[PDB]
Amino acid sequence: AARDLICAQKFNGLTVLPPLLTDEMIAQYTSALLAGTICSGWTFGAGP
Amino acid sequence: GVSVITPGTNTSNQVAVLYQGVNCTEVPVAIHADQLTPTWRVYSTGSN
Repeated sequence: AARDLICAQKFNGLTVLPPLLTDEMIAQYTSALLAGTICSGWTFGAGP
Repeated sequence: GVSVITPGTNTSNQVAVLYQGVNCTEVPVAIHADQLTPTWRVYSTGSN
């Protein structure tokens, strides 16, 4: 099964580090950002 | 590249190892714990 070059990144020392913010956790952050847009507006970034 | 969480050596000597992209059932597959020294076994397999 393994022939393609994304296996050859693992063959030859190139490692992709996982992020500190995984895409579900960025979705948690941006869901708080969307709630901040829709019913606190623009005041959410200067404080609470 | 195994990411080893290491504190300050003036204060501590205990370590903990991140195995990147590795689930906990395949930790004895992703490193070869049957060949390892007995110091490495408590850091690689355990209740924590």
